[PDB]
Amino acid sequence: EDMAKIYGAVAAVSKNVNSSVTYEVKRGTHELIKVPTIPHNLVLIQSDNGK
Amino acid sequence: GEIIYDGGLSSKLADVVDKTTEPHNADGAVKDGRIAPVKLDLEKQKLDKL
Repeated sequence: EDMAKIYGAVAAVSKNVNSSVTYEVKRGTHELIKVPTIPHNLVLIQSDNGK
Repeated sequence: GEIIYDGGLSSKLADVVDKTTEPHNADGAVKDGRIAPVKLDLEKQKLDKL
């Protein structure tokens, strides 16, 4: 029983080893939008007689 | 005549999952005794606790 407790403690510290890290690479990314209409700014001014 | 071979159960070499899976270690015939991968919330576009 004493040996079982000693072997258990040793195995516990052997299992305390890291494997990897996982994360997300999202900094710098932004969401795009869509503009449906071209913003022209033209008006036509004509005289009453059309001259 | 008598039917000797009419097909049967077909063994498949591979099981291809159709769903995106989170990173993981071995859990089948091989069991990874190391700590599972640590998940870190590293890249934040807005400050949270700073």
